[PDB]
Amino acid sequence: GVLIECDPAMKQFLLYLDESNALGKKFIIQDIDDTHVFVIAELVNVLQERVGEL
Amino acid sequence: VSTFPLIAARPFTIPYLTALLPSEL
Amino acid sequence: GFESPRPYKLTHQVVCINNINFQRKSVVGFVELTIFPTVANLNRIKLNSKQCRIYRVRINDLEAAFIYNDPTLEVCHSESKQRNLNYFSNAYAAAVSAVDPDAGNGELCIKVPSELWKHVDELKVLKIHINFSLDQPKGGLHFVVPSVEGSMAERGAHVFSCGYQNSTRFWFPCVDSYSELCTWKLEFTVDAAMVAVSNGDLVETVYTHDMRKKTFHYMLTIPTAASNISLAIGPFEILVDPYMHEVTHFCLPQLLPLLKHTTSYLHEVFEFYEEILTCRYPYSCFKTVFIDEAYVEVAAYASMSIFSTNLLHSAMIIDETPLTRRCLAQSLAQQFFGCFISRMSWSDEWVLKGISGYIYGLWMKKTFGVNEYRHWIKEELDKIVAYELKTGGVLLHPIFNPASHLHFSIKHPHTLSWEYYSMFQCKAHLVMRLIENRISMEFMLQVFNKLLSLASTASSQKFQSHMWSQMLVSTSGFLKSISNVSGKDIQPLIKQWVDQSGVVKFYGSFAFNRKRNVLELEIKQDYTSPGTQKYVGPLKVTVQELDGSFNHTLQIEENSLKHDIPCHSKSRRNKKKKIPLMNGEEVDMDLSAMDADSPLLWIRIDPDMSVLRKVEFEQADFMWQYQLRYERDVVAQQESILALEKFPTPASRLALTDILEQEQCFYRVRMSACFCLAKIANSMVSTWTGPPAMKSLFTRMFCCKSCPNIVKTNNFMSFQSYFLQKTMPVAMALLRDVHNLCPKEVLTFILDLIKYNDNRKNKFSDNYYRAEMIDALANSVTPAVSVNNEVRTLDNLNPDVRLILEEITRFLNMEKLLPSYRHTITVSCLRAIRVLQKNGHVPSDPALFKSYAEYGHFVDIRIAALEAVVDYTKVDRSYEELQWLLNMIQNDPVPYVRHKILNMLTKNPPFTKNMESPLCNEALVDQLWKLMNSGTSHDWRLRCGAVDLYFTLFGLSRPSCLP
Amino acid sequence: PWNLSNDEYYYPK
Repeated sequence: GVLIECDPAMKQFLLYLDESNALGKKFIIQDIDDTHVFVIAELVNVLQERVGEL
Repeated sequence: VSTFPLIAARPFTIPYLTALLPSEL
Repeated sequence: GFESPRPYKLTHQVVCINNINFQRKSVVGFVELTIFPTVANLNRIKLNSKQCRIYRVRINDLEAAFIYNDPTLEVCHSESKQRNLNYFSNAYAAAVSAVDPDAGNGELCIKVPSELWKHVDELKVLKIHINFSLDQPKGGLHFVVPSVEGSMAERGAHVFSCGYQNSTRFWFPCVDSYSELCTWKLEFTVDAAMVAVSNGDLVETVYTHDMRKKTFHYMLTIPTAASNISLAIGPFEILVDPYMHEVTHFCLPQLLPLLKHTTSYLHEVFEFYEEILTCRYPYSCFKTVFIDEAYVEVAAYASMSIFSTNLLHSAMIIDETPLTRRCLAQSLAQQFFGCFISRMSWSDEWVLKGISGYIYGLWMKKTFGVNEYRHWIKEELDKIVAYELKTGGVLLHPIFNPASHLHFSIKHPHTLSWEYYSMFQCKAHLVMRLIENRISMEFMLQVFNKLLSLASTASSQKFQSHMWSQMLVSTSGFLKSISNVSGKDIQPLIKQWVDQSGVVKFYGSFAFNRKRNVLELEIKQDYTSPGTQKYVGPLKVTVQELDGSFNHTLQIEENSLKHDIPCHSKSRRNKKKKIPLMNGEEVDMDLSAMDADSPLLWIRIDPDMSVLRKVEFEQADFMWQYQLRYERDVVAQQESILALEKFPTPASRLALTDILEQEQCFYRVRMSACFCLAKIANSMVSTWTGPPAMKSLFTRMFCCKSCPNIVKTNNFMSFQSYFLQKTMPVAMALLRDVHNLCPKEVLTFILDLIKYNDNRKNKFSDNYYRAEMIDALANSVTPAVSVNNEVRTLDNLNPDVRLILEEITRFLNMEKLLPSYRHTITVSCLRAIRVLQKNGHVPSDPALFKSYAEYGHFVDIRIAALEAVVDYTKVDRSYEELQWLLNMIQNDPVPYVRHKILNMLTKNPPFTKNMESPLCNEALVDQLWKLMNSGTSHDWRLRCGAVDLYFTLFGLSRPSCLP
Repeated sequence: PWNLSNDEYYYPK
């Protein structure tokens, strides 16, 4: 997978997109703990657009 | 004979009577 | 449809026995058969007879000529130099087939006189009057004559018919097949102080003109075979059952209170077997005879059962009540389905053995609970998968060799090995449980009721077998009755588990796909092992996830490997809610050990044991701990205990300790958790924190609150903490320190359990608990550190072993003055002395066990001492002890002891075929070949045991250690 | 000598 280090209060932000996006089967493939998540490789550049509202 | 003496095994003519029967009843 | 292999049909048989001489061990009598020839030109009539001296034979009061020859007396010639076992097995199968009444053959060939040929061509009756004499029988009738003086009733001398299957040829001439049904008239002229018990109902008992002897007349109007006819003559104490009044119980003298207490349960067994089936008990009486030096522990004949007296216990004896209870129950099950409904061939024996074992398992389910039923079914299934993976497989219903992977022929019951016979009955009742799984239990009981109802409409006709063959079941008739009552046929299940002779092996491993929320199982079979076969049917799997327990059916075709099943939510980890179980209840689980991404808590492949299988599933250790704690199935708790021995983590120690502390767990799971906790504790030394395992738990459960090292006085009225209390030090003694020696904290604890034992207050005996204490003392013995092979004397004894030796000396000597119930402490102390001799503590001398293996001792002491002598002659390579054991096989009075010596010398052999030993002479090969050929010619169970011993020692080919 | 299978806790009905 793709190791992504984040904030514990921000981990659930990517989980809400998993239950909303209907592109693939499941966005998050393995949730290690509160500061480490995994992902099919393709949405880091798309997430940069959501920084303006975050 | 002084240390650990065993009473020798004697055969019974009818062994079920001394095996199966209760003695305190 | 049944067509006879015999050219005649036997209608009636009179068996008259006079002059039973107990001093000379001799009977005289006659036999009068009433045959109807079915083919004209009958000429010779072939009957079965062993050991009887035939004096004269008269056919229709005309003197006839007979010729007798028994090919099974010496199977191969004495001057043949063959020494391989396949030659003997083929010759023994041919010899048994040459005396087989299931073919047309027989041992006594009587020639019909010439003037009766016009009486035999137009098919009219023939009455054959043989009179015979048993001079000193080596088989069939066993004479137990004690050597106390007095009259034969005052010393306790008795006779009983022993043997298995068709062994009635050993005491009168008959047609000794299960398919020749006839009515019977049985007269026995015995002493006036004795009683003669046999099959049928006693019509009268007349005195002789001197009033010193009396004749018992029995009549059997239900047509039985000759193989179901028995006899017990002795000075028996008669007891009529106070609940059922056609049932009489006979015991040996001075054992009437034990008989009263022991046979007081049997009316409930009668009521069970008559309410699950809807037929009443078919015979007009029932007789239970308890005897000494029995052949088997329980034998069942027509309207009669012969048990050994060693089943008789009093009211204060526990740990023997369930065993005697289930012996009575399986004798009654065989009364229904081995003696009333009989066998059509030697094939279709699996039907009768399966119905007997299956209804006895239904009795065990109702009596001892569903959990004891599941534990029994699992132990039988483990037994058969161990035996079938060990050697070939058991083939129910062969077709006539069909099974050539094993060293004997399966065409006849008297060529089977005894372990094969035991596993045959075991597999038959498990396959009947499988047929109940496919076709529901009420339809199964309707099948059995239809068979019994056909037999009981058949049993009242007088036509000579026009209708008496509806009392004989076959495989095709059983499958046709199943198809009649249900509309489903079981021919794939019959083809897989009966006709094919193998069990299946499952290797499973899972992986949870988090993305698609599925569970990918991976089940592969090992089908290239010698005992295995390939399963292609459906397979149930039970997955416990956080949302509950869900069952899934998997189709496991030949090319299948990955099975994707769907998984449910994990919303019972979001809120704390209770997780619902396999039953309707729900519990609080500690979900800290579970993975965060997977909802599934445990997986069980084939939970209901619906195939004959051995599962090897690869779960994670927390899944095994959850399955041990929160499962509502005892076989899954047992398999999780068995799989937790590979994970010695402290969470598994906490799981087994929580199982041990928990009443409302089944007690046989806690008794297994003791030994599992001992093994785990031995594996995590140099990590264990506090006291030794189970000690604090023993002092918390079974000792005083004010004194921790003083045990509470014995009150054994709970029967589950009694079993747990007597099994916990036995497992606690398997604790070992870093130095591989048992700790002196556990040995001192066991010795304080022995010293502070007070049993003056409970209503139950203490013999099994004290015997288990001796077993716990024997478990603590580690091998001694002998230096330069120093002779083991009294001064250089271990300081630990001197206390153990003092205790077992005190226990054995106190048993010599105040004996136990079945000398359980003698057996435990002999076993412990053999444990001390196996390590370098006591000198390796077999003279003590050779003195306890004499004839006059109790049979449990005898078999424990002979087990010690067999272990000694394996370890010390003793020639003279092996000659002692072989001599005791040849001439011992009790044949059960001879069979047990051959059995123990097969299980623990002095050498195998791979070993070079000093005991591999041509002399030993010649002795064992003479023991197979001659010598064991009178028992049919000693000869199969000698064949098993020759196979274990020298193999299927020519003995290698030979010119 | 008795039931000894804790059946009401494993199979509650």
